[PDB]
Amino acid sequence: IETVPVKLKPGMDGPKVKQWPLTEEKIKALVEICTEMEKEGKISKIGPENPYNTPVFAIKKKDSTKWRKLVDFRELNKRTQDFWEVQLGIPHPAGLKKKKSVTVLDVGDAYFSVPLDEDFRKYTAFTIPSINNETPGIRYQYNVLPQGWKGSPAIFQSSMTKILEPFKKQNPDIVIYQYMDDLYVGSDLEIGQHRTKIEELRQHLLRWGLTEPPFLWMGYELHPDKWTVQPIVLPEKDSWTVNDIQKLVGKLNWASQIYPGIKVRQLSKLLRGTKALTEVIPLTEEAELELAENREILKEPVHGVYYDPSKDLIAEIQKQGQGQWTYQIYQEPFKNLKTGKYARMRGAHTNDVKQLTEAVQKITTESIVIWGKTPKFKLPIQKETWETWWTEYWQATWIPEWEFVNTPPLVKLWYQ
Amino acid sequence: MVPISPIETVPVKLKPGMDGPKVKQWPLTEEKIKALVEICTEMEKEGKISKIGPENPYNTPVFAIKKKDSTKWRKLVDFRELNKRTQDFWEVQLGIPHPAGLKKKKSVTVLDVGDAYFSVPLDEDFRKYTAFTIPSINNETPGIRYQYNVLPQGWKGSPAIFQSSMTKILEPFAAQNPDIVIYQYMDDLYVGSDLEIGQHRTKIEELRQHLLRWGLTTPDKKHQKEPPFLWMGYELHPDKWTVQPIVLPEKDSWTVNDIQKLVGKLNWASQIYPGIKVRQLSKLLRGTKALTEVIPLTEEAELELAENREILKEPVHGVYYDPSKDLIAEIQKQGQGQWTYQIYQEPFKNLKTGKYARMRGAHTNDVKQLTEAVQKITTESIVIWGKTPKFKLPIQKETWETWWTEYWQATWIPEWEFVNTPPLVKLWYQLEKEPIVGAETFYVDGAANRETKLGKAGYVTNKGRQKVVPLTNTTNQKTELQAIYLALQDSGLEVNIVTDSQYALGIIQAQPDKSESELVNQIIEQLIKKEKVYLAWVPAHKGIGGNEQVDKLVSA
Ligand SMILES: N#Cc1cc(Cl)cc(Oc2c(Br)ccc(CC(=O)Nc3ccc(S(N)(=O)=O)cc3Cl)c2F)c1
Repeated sequence: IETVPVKLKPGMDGPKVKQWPLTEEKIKALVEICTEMEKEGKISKIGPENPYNTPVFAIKKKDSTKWRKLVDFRELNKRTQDFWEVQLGIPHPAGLKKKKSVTVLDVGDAYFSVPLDEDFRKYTAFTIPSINNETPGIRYQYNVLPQGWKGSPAIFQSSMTKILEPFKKQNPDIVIYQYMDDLYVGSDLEIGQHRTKIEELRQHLLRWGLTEPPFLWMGYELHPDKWTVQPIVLPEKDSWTVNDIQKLVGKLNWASQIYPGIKVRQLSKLLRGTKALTEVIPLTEEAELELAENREILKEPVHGVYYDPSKDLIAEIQKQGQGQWTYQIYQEPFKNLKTGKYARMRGAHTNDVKQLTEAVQKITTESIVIWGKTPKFKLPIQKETWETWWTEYWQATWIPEWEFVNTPPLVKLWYQ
Repeated sequence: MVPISPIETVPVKLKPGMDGPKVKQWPLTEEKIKALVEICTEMEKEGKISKIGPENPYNTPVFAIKKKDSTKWRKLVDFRELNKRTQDFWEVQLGIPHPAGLKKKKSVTVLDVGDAYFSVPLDEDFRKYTAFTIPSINNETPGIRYQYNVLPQGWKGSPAIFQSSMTKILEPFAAQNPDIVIYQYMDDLYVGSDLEIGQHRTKIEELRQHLLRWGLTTPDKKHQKEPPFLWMGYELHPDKWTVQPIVLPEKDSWTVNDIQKLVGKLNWASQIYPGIKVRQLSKLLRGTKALTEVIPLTEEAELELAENREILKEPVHGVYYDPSKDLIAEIQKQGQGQWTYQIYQEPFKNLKTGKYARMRGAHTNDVKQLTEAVQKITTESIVIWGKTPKFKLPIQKETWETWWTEYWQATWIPEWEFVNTPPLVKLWYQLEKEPIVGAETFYVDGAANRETKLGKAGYVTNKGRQKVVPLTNTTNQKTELQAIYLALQDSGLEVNIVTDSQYALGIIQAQPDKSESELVNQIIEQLIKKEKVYLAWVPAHKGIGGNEQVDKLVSA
């Protein structure tokens, strides 16, 4: 019934972020959604004495056909006091990533039952804009804990604990983890049963429900031991052309920045002449051993690679063509903590930006499961193209950080 | 007495830590003080200000300014200090409507609520902070002290508090009149409807009544300003819009601030006047802010102007928006990184027009530029009409497909069609994905001495063809490009080229069609002539030979 004292950090003000342009149909959706939250007390109109703004928009979650309000709280989150007071944190469950299966559940509606600090409310301010600036923006602040705010899970943590203990002690093999508006449920079971254990975990939340949520009935399916980092692999051929050997030496030289004793002297030897690129070169005996050796070296781990929860995760993405995308997550260049590929990206066979947007979501999800935090993306796209279109294809209730690559990597190949 | 509803007050506060103002009252003439005392009496007699005791330690200076040939003073309070100490307010007037966004209505009425501005009370706890002093004649009595009971002219909060208050009052009227539109812009109200002008002046009358409930009246003599309304540099007519007259200074000498006027006014015109160009004119404002420097024109800037004045010669009109008709956007390539566009619903009737200029870069291509102009027009259109237009673009379906599928970045343009209006955006060359069978292999290398700027560029080929050219006034980067240029110059129509230059790959893999580097352009011009080029990269200093048999010849 009673709130929790929340503040900003030292000398930082509340967010003052420009609201970006919205289509008429997303404006209509937000007018209907916000008009109802107001009747239910979740939000209240505000006057011009509140100078704070956070951007707002409307998505359709995976398989639904009803609009959802998404608030881009990235700026409030950066500025929101770290919640270490009682607990040093949620010591990330290293077990979650080993489970055969992990189901992701939107428990976001839970938060709207808990009220917000009275003092803090002004910082949750957002604007439903009007077309052509014809009417002033419809201005609102939160009364209850908002979806997408970092404080929402931290405040609700105690409440979430007391809703879970029955199930967690009923099923002690199940791993359960909360990031933002999302609950992540892992097990070592077969699917039919897993699907059962999920449906059961809804009957708990529906029971604490009365004491119809709109997006609480949905379930996403991962396989984090059916994930794989990727070895570097070299071709196996009977016939090498000069071109084939130039590309091998290129990839081995690149690989040499990651791995110690990768040698190219004996294969480079083969490339000394001014030969036609399509001409076949028999490998020498030293060249065949150097190649065999390099293979051996690539079938091992990278040496001295560790996670560091003090440092940023960085995620790089290359467009490989034909709907295929490569990625790598690191903190130190050449120390990859995860690498990956995506070939099948959904129903976007002629839309590069929809594909990049799905890849960023999938990479961000993997990142939540492994380290319980989102990485900083380096997107192979112009800022203005990305900032025009990403919100049309976005389905998640979190939003990571990103920057733009403007110079084409040579490396794309070395992962092709 | 008919009970008028009071206007609920907006809680106001000073910045966190900052206190109110204490500025010395300026010494005034006897003439001026008399003028103020009369005004401040009439203001006090209306409810707007009030006399305060001496405990109030807050002073905002006051002045009297004479209206041009009006033997009559008006009162000016210099709030510039109190503003700096007043909290921030949400500002919604960042953006103003665009006339092309307006839906045409049979009847539109403009009402200015000129009186109603002071009708809005200030926050009780904040009044004390608005204190000003009328100094007495000869400074022999203590000056008459006053505080505001209403929003002052020239205060930080008055714009924002006025609008929030007008909006709150209008809400029920709009709600219960869906068949009319009211647009609030600063102190004005614009009222439109598709109703017979009987049913319309009726609904206008009701809105005067509804504004009376909060004790606000509007002119009996119906506003002297009638169509065309002159608003924010535009002209609004019943059936069309345009900008207010654009006259270009004819002159003998063109100076600096007289081009920071010719840009702004040519850009303003470009939203309806199709094919304005400002590039050769914005070229002159490069760097130098010496605001009275005569800069000579270029011979490209006198023919771009004889285009401007022939476009500005006869007036052009935009139409208003019809939500039931489709939204089309069409783009033309003008040259020198310049693009022009029209947005329309019906052939030859433009809602509006505009231009896009190439972003500052070393290297560029036409398809990237077209992509950027599409995104500019997409966002602009979302702002004005709440939707993306269908595009008509001078690029073939097959060109675009080759481009996006082979481009290393992710790219997208929304729904569009080819329009065959030269010049067509095209791909000028395409690099092979595989080495070419029976094409000569040129192994190229260049290097320069960091101290002497002396270097060499050349090649050895699989046929024993060779060249080394000595160069002066060069760098490693320039020699690496020149080597590639010599192979292109000296090979047949199909050719394989091996370089160790990460620099040259970087530029060529970005597919420039145009460059500021004259050496990159020459490379582009050879690539255009070739039937097939394959560019292979090998790492340096591995004595990849022809990169070793030519790193030892070019470092000699
Ligand atoms: N000043 C001003 C102003 C500014 C804006 Cl942004 C809008 C505005 O009124 C409207 C409105 Br409300 C709605 C549509 C338009 C465009 C339009 O239909 N204009 C128009 C429509 C009708 C008449 S009539 N027949 O009453 O003389 C006159 C005009 Cl200028 C308007 F010009 C007036």
